[PDB]
Amino acid sequence: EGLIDTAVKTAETGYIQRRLIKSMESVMVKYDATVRNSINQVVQLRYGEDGLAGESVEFQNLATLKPSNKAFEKKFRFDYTNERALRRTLQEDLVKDVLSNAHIQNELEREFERMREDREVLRVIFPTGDSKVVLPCNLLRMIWNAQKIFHINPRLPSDLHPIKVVEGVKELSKKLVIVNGDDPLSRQAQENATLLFN
Amino acid sequence: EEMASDELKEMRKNLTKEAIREHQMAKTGGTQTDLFTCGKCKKKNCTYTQVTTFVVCNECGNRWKFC
Amino acid sequence: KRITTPYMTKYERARVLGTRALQIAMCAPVMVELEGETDPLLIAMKELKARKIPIIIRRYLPDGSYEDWGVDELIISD
Amino acid sequence: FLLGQSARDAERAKDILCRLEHTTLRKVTANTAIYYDPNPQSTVVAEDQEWVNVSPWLLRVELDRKHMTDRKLTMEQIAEKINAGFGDDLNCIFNDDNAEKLVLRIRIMNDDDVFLRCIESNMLTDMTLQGIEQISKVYMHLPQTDNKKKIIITEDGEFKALQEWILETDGVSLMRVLSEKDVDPVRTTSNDIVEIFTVLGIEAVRKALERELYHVISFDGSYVNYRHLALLCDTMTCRGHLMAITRHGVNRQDTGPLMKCSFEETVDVL
Amino acid sequence: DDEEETYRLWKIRKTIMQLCHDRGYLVTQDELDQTLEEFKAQFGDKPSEGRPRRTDLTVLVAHNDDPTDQMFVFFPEEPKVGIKTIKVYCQRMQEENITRALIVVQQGMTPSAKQSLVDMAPKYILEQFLQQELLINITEHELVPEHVVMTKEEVTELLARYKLRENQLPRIQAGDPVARYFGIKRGQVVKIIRPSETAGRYITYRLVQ
Amino acid sequence: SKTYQDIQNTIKKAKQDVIEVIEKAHNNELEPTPGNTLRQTFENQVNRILNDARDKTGSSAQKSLSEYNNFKSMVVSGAKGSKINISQVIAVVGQQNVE
Amino acid sequence: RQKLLKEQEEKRLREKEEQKKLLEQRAQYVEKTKNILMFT
Amino acid sequence: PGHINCIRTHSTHPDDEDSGPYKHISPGDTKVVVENGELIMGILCKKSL
Repeated sequence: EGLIDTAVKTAETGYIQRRLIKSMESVMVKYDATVRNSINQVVQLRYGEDGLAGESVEFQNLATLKPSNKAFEKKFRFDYTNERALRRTLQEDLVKDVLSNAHIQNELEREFERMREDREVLRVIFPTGDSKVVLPCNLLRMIWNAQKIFHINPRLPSDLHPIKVVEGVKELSKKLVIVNGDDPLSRQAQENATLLFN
Repeated sequence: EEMASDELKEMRKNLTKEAIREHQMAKTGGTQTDLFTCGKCKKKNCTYTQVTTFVVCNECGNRWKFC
Repeated sequence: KRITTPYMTKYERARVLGTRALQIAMCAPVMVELEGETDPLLIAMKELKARKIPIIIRRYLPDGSYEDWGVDELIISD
Repeated sequence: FLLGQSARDAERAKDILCRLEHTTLRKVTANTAIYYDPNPQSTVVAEDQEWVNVSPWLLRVELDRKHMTDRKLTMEQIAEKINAGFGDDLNCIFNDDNAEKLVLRIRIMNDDDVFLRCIESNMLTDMTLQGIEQISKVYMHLPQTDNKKKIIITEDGEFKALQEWILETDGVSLMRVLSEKDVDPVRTTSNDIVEIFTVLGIEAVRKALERELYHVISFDGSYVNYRHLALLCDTMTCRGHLMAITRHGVNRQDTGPLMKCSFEETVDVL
Repeated sequence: DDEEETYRLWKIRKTIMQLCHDRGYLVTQDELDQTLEEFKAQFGDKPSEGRPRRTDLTVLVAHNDDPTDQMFVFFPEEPKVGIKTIKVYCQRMQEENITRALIVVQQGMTPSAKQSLVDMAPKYILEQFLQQELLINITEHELVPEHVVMTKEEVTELLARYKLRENQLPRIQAGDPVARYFGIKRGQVVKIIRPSETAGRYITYRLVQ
Repeated sequence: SKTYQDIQNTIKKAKQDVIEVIEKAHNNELEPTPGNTLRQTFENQVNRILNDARDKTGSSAQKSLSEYNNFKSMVVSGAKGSKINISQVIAVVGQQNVE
Repeated sequence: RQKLLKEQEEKRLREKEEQKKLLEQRAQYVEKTKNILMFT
Repeated sequence: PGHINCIRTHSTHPDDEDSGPYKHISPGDTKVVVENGELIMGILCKKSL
């Protein structure tokens, strides 16, 4: 029985593969960063609806997906009231800045609000709570490599103001472009494409 | 149906219950255990099957395998 | 007003290396000091690393227009 | 996928299953005997049901009890249907639901001998007492995996998958199924490609094809990047209609004569 | 049947109201999601030769920005609608400046009627919908994504941005149930928005042809 | 030499169970499982019993190996083999299904 | 706190906009029921 | 080569080990841990190579 199954598979799969190859043999990604065919008919405005090669993509997880509302609040809010925690984490020359300055507090509040909006978007986009998703850059590995190179020693108070993180993330969100162009349609497409990664 | 006798009503109810039970489908077998944590629901209830051991979530229903 | 990617794709890099190697093999002037090697392909690779290949790539767009990019203008991947 | 309270209890789901399953006389009938009883009151057989109610021949179509209770039918609707389906040309004298035998009496009033045979045959083969066509039988299985369990965001935040009853038919109707009450018109897919194109739309067909392909490719535990699946789905749904990958779907495209001969039908296309 | 017929009429009315709201015609939030109790209390709940009879539950709705543009929703009683019925409907519509409409036929209309329907197309747009297709609102189905009918200005802007000819865009036939639901005709692009698992959101376009 | 005793005991238990199932089916006690006929449910029960017996025998065999064993080393390394192969070699082959 | 208050009153304005839309729709329904009546 | 950092689990890794104690020090020598391109814990198998 097994041998017969193997013989018929060896005869059928070849034809299946041949038909699959003869139907998409001219499709390609033109320099306009778009997938077309021999008749120049656009099949996808961006390859794979994102425009990324399939080689440099690794499985990851979405931390802000499927948390509990109470847990989500105590993991991405950066409470700026408990000064003891700030002294433990940040250095003394930053705790006073994060306390007195209200612009930093407003900026952090805006960051948490944007995080909540993104969580709602993920929930409405990834039903059934599937954290396992595929993205280009494995951020956890990069953070680990940075820790192991610069010798972070995660016990001492680090010198990294939250505003630095906020501005750095915003600039990196600008540098990573897929749909070049300042046109409103161009910006809308850029935001849509590079949405899950951001 | 309402005007039927007590015996007839009981027989009809028994037949209906038997038909409802027979209409169902047999549940998928497996060794249920709480040693595997399902990543799709966060619960511990689930059932496994050795063949590679396939993991089937009990409440959430997360499907996975371990080699 | 060029909108193509500012990076050199692998295809373009391979073709440029091959064409420069072919030209060098046909007794053409080099664009870098030779440290004592003879394989034309290696010389082409050295020129690519030194960004001195006298070739400009013409990327055709689907519409019909094109953009002329110079090897010493865009960033090399490898 | 059941929508109403029936999703929880199986008592209120069995009726839904019955109404979605095709039931005919053959499924409920046990014996059918024709008799040339001259006088209606004569009643060659011993049955005290015609005198109370009041052509020289009749059909005694006795029904089964177990099947009728399983599908939960009543002789009133059966008689109404059998009378309306064939016009006001017959007179079905049903029986009360108290006797042991579920006998009936079909008579015709206004070559005539075979007419009863023909009519009994064509009604027994197909009558549609309660259900829709195509759908032969319906299963009723609880979801064991997350691919079919109901998911609802709880107020606390956790998803907390719910276990609800779901049906599994053996035919394809979709259109007549979604219109039925106590049926979620949002999650009841069809598992068919050509059917959805005549119900939902081309984009829905693309999504359904993607899901079916992913299901059949990930069944053995293998993994394929979604980009390839999406590219195949779009190419099969680019011209609006579902172009077949065979020689009959790709050669119809206006690609070019030199490209069509490569795949198949060389001399024909040339 | 009586109760089932009333339920079917109510479901059809809800689907029609939702359809009109989707296209852009202004409609009450009340009638948009009215339950069946008020429907009974309104008409009479006796469709079997009673008050809630067809051709009386018709509704006329004007467009949001163009109050001069309306569209009727008829309900002919003839199971096999002919040409005389549509002819008299059109004749009665000619009094008003209305152009669009929507016919709800019990069963499939005769082929001779479709010829007449398409004949009067440039002067009076009218389409048909079998009641069997109105008992469910497809736009709410999980597989069907969220469509947006675009305007000519933005279509031209799109075509000019990518430097791509409209002929090169994907195709979608007018027979598509979504296409008839939104009333889109030939030579008109429709936006599509699908939840992308690899990119969150992905917007594509399709030209009707 | 003890694993053989466990395997033989398990096989005998499975044989007794299937014989009891057959007796019940003959005397008309095994009621039809929902969604299947009498023959279908009878076959399903028999197959489940045999598969459970095979899994028990394989587990008993696996737990009775030594770290110096080579089959187990090649299986845990994953280079070539699987646990079912060791189960078939030592404990019991199993059912020879067709179609 | 003042910003919260102004957001609340803006929501009140949107509520009043809903009221005006409702009243406009009723004011056209009074005229449209006449057509619905004369149609039959 | 280089300074690689990755975490993998061995084939014979008992599931009821991370939850209980001895998480970072496994008696069965599982829970592969590599830091700065140096193997620290675990036994290599197909899951890691």
